[PDB]
Amino acid sequence: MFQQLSARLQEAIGRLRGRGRITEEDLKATLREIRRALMDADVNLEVARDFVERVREEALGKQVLESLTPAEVILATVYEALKEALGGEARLPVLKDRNLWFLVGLQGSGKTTTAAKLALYYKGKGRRPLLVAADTQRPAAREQLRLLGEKVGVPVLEVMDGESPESIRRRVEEKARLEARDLILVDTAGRLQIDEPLMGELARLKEVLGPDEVLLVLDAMTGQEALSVARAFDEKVGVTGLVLTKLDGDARGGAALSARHVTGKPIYFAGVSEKPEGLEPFYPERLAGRILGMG
Ligand SMILES: Nc1nc2c(ncn2[C@@H]2O[C@H](COP(=O)(O)OP(=O)(O)NP(=O)(O)O)[C@@H](O)[C@H]2O)c(=O)[nH]1
Ligand SMILES: [Ca+2]
Repeated sequence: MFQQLSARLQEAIGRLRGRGRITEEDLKATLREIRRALMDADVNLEVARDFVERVREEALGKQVLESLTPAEVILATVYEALKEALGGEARLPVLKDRNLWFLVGLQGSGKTTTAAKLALYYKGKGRRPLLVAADTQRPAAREQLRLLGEKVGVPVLEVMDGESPESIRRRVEEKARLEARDLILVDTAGRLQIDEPLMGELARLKEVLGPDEVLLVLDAMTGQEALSVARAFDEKVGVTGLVLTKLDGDARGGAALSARHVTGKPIYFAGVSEKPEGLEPFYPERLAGRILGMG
């Protein structure tokens, strides 16, 4: 991911090197190509437009038309714009003595696998997590998490078919108290598409369990479609943060570049592989540099 956009941006900027001062026409042409590169990377249209306008403002604010090294000013301005579009500053969920987080998303988003990856990540951080398979309709879905969780050395509590939210709360609360778990991760039911029934169940489970965080897992490869899912989930359930999976997937990187603008939700973690340790915090600044070939 980002490979296509990265090459287009690096080319647009590099082609200005060693040519002395550039004309306003050169700047406009450059800004247009950047906007086009973003658009072709499935970046939201409004975001792409706002992006080039910000770079334009900041570039002129640095007298790019006067600079003898315009390529450097453009790189510096695009870098800041990329960093901000990607989230600005790295963000992570606030940890308290006791925490209960919800993992929501569609089937195939990597939600379940991410739930297990998240448990391992915080386990290595000194936390004592407890995984909860909350799909009261799909036993096989619950078994998938138990296997994934126990494999990483994390306990997993499976809900029973048709079990009520109140019953789930009780059992989870007990197991957490007995095993002294400080981080409860609830893996909610995942379906191929958004269906009112499931959304209602999620909303209800949220009311009874009262999670302090609701992480929405999204397949970054779905591009802008992911932002549509985010809106639906936020409007019907209420999310606090996002997790973009398959960032290593061969696809455009428009989702990550539009998330902040479109959803207003921070991207906490990123999925970079299938392996259990294929999850790491999302670093806006670091990603911005990688896209511009800064290493
Ligand atoms: N390459 C790669 N694959 C990932 C990543 N995250 C998840 N996957 C893959 O996505 C596939 C689906 O996983 P997942 O969505 O958890 O399972 P599911 O059977 O769709 N159920 P659910 O969607 O409810 O979690 C798996 O093959 C998993 O390895 C990632 O960051 N990178
Ligand atoms: Ca708008």
